[PDB]
Amino acid sequence: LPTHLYKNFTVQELALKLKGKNQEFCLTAFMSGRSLVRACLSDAGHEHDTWFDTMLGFAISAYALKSRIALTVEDSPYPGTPGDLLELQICPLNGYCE
Amino acid sequence: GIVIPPQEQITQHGSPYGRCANKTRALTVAELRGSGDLQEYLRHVTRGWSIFALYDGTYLGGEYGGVIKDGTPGGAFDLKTTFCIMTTRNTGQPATDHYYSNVTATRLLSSTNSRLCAVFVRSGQPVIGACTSPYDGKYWSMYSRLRKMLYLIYVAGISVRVHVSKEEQYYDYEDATFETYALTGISICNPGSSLC
Amino acid sequence: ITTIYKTGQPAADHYYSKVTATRLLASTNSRLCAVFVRDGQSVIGACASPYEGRYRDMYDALRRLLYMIYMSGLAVRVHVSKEEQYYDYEDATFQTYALTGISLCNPAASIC
Amino acid sequence: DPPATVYRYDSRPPEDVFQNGFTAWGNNDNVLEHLTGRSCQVGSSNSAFVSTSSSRRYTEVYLEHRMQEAVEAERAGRGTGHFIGYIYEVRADNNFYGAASSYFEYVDTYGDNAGRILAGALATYQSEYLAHRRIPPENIRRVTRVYHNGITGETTTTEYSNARYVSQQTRANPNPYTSRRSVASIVGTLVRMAPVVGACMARQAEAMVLVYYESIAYSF
Amino acid sequence: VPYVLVKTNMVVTSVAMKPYEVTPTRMLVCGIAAKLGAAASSPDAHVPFCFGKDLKRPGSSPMEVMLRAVFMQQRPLRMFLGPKQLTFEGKPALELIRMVECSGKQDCP
Amino acid sequence: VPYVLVKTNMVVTSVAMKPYEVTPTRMLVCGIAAKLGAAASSPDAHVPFCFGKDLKRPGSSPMEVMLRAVFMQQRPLRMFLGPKQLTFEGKPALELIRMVECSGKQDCP
Amino acid sequence: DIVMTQSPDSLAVSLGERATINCKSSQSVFSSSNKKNNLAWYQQKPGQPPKLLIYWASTRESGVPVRFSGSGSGTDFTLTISSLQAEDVTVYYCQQYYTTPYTFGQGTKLEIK
Amino acid sequence: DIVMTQSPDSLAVSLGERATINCKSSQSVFSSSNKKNNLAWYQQKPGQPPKLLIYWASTRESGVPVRFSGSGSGTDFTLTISSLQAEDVTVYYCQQYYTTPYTFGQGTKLEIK
Amino acid sequence: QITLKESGPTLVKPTQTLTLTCTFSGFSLSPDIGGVGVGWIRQPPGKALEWLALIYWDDDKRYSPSLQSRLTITKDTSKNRVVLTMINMDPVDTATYYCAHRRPPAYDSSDGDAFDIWGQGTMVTVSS
Amino acid sequence: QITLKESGPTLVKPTQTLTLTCTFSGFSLSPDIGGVGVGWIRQPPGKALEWLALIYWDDDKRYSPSLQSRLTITKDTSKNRVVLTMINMDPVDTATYYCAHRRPPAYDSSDGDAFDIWGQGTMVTVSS
Repeated sequence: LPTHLYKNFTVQELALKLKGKNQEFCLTAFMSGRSLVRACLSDAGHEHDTWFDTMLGFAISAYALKSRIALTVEDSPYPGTPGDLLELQICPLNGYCE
Repeated sequence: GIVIPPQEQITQHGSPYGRCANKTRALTVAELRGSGDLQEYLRHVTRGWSIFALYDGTYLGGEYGGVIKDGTPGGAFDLKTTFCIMTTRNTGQPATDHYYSNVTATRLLSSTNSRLCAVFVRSGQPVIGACTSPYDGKYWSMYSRLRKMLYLIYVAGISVRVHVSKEEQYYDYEDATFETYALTGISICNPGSSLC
Repeated sequence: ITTIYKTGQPAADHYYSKVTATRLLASTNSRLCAVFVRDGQSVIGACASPYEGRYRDMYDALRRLLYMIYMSGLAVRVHVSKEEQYYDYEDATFQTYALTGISLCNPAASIC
Repeated sequence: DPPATVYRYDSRPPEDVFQNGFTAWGNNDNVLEHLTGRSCQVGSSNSAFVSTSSSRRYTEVYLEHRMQEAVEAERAGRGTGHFIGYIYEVRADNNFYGAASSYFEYVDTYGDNAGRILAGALATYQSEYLAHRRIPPENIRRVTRVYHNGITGETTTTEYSNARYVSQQTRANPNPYTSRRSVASIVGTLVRMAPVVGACMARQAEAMVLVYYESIAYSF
Repeated sequence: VPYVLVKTNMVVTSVAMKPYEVTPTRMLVCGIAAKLGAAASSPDAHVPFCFGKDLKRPGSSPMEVMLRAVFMQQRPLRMFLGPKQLTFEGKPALELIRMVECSGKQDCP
Repeated sequence: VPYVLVKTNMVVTSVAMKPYEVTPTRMLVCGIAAKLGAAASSPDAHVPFCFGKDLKRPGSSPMEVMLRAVFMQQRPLRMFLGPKQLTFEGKPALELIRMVECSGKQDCP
Repeated sequence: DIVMTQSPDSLAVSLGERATINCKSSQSVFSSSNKKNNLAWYQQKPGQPPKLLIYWASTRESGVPVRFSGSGSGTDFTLTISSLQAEDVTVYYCQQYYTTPYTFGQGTKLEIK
Repeated sequence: DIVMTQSPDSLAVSLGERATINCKSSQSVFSSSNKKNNLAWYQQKPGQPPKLLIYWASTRESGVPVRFSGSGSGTDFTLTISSLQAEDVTVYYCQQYYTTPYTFGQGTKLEIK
Repeated sequence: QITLKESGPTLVKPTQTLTLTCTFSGFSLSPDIGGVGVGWIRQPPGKALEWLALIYWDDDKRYSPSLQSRLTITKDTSKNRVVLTMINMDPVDTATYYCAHRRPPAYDSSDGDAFDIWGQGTMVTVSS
Repeated sequence: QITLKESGPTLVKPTQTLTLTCTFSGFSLSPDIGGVGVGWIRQPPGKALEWLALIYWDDDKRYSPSLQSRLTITKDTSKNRVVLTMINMDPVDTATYYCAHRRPPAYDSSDGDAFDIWGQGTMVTVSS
């Protein structure tokens, strides 16, 4: 399972969508010269769970604060498909993660 | 220039004291004025020397001819009966997703046991309207997510791209130059981006 | 010791105005508390838990206002029911009760 | 009761402030833009009010917050970790006005929709005062220099006395400043996080990230 | 008997929450709103309003989100307050049933 | 001996959230907190903490509201950590069971 | 058991002469919590019940004309009618509400010269 | 419908001075919801499908040499290369996409004297 | 708009018990509404104003030290009526009996405030 | 990489039907994705470019005004192919036929972006 940890990133694009019946919200992270990192989450049996909404609200909080972010992503085998983000971290305000 | 409610969007029985029922709202003068079907129906249902209540005026049916007289918002709600429109239409169209980009959220709407609405504008002029409810509609499970985006895109003044679904058309707003549909998503759009 | 006590006071609506919410306190299966302070001195303590208590079902509404008036030090009139006594804060020069209402005070509305 | 002293933060050395003092960035007399942050933005910094505060503890907590900023920068390896900061005790002559009083006068005279609630909340929380167009060095009386060493983690605080201070009996203005109606499109009160600090006082202290206060005032 | 009153050009100046007397299942989200340009002595400049929040359904109703946002940005809005009056800080307050933001002088005379 | 750890004058600097692998309806809210003014050699200049959250009942726990409030305000805390440990960034982190805001100099030297 | 006392039970008045009615007390009426000293002043026209004029030492009641002012602290207070008319020559009572055996004053009867 | 009236039959150019291809549209290709003119310019290399150059009467798409650039408003549009290279000599087409009887242009070939 | 009521007799014989009732018209003496209390004040003809008893919203009755164990004060909460009865009347108890509504404090709930709104008076003459 | 290859029969006899399919490579025509559309465009060997039909993601099918009577465009999203059939095949034809990709518009979906990516084309021939 190839997963990536991207740190000192900030999110510029944040989209709320409808993937078939289920939901997905995709975010884009931007470093000074590194490549853009796109990732998003989906409701796979989480129709009654609140994990999706909690993580969406956390992504909103990170976006509004314009903070650096540490995001872990699992990548699709097929190029062109944004990966799935598993863990999100807000770095210290007006600061950079370790 | 005003999105006119259809004939089937009208209450079988009126509302007392000007308190239109939940999920319903009072019809304005202009919407009734430019709709022949609504006038024919109200003529067919109104008898005698009776005046009924509208959002921004009075309806004088029966022997009066059926005239619509303008007024002040909420001014004539004291009358016994008020004409109200259910604020949703079931158009019947399938699950297709349409978008309008670069827009900003203004003119919020709210009601009891009904849906929260917002007007998305571009270059100032209104582009679309959209709504979401936790109570009724196919997109009820949509509400607990969308509103958060909406609040942010309202308080931070960000231009987004709005997804609407036309299966349900809403008549919440009064004298709307803009069509209103079920909100489906919000996208912070970088020009020519994939996530848009 | 038990931070929850049934002294047994009757149902009454008490209040304290011109206070600011600082010094929060959280435990795991316990209350969202806040010290209300006026003119540099503490006035009363209030708490809110959605697991235990009579006023449980309003916690989801109170947590979103207190946070507001904690993010910005707005002057408020808090309301309190003295059914229950809370000993959550240690060495407190004031007593803690249950939170049953917050009013963003308006002098024209005779709140603060 | 207007105060007899205000307190300002800066990074400008005492050998520079004692001679030159504090000068305003621009020539705009609008109170609302100053309290929101429009006149203290990147590329539109035109505020005519030099920002001070009537509470020393606010400047102290700002200094300690910046100190932790420097230490956290050390942890990432992206900074040097030392810190040097100056708190100037400035006697409040009849050129300093209250932020909260001026904002409330503005809202009273120009409508409630003319300004946000969070602007006034920030003004009251900051004890901010606005001096007009400059601060003469003869108005500065003392400086406190605070130095943090990253290697040892020991803070040294020293008190230096200005040699050009002239003792006078002066009080800050009981009247507030009357500004014309803001024409710029204010979206929300720009603040700097950690802790909530106005755009002006944070930027006039010295890229810096400014967040709209409302956008994070209510939880998501 | 009080009925629906539509109040125009009004800004929310205070927000509050309290329990409902009849049942613990609901609660009143109340507030104080003031006209634009009205005198301080006028009663339209100190209107108390309330609406219910159902505690059996978790979340924040469409009225709560808009009330919070409009309080934050201090925007004029037309409210359908009435017909019922509920107690609030010792005074009657009209029930809130619909409320839409103001767009200009065409809809908010 | 595993006992409740009292940490004084601590400011939370980073907050993060991750899925609890043990239970599909649990979640971990973790973070990094630091001692105000402590040097990098001090062990308290960087401490990780964690606490679980139930994914069935909607709403934010009392602890989470404060983890958010005293984050963006960076104001000192006294945290009762432990005695168990969770995982965060690979490293073990002390479980958080209680957080109080520092009253002043007397309780937080 | 705070005994309250009002100065002259009979005060000569000319129509416009600034009336000075002072009122003492056995103990303080100053509450630490609200930082106000709990004193009120009441009018009394023939027959009519008492009408509040001043409360919270000086904080005038809504609807009271701006002539009646209060001043003082601790144990000495003064009500001053900066301008007197034909109706304000009545019986005035200084009441305390610090602790709750509630006490009044003897009363001051403003007559004319 | 909207009918193009591409003006020159074919203009003979050398590999010096840049070319000038003019285009017309009957009523209007202007939108009011996007405030964007609706024109596309097409390079027809013989034997291969046409290639897209310009949106909105100005916007060069992607990877297209900066040589080509167009401008226009209302009724008359124009494409202009910056320096005529070898591959330039081909056929060139217009396309309004404002209504949906999509109507292309008659085309203009580019020669070399 | 708060207005009280008097509704009592005017000829109570000695050693009997009188009854004076206030029917208020715009404030609530409810446990769930805070601050509001009702107080009683008499005025012997010529003499000053003394305060008899006060009933609180959460049913904490506060009596005058001197004539304490001769007075009773009760309310009907929902029925907006507060009755005061005092036993063993004496012809030195002649007075104009008002009841006033005590405003809720603006800084606390357990605080003091003046009797801003008063009722009117009965003219209990305790004759013989 | 967007691509659409026009597969079909080259030779056609007069008064017959010609069935052509575009098999896409890099986009879907599902009603989930807005903006997308596939058109059919033919060019006789030595004349201008012509437009035939437009199929959208919402199964909205527009036709040439002067050919709507003899055109039927259909879309198998599941099979990912746009099929055009043409009856009453006359010699005025024998053009080259390319599909295209009607790109999603920049702002709205009730607008039109030009066909960026085309197909190579296919040779039809009407002769006896």
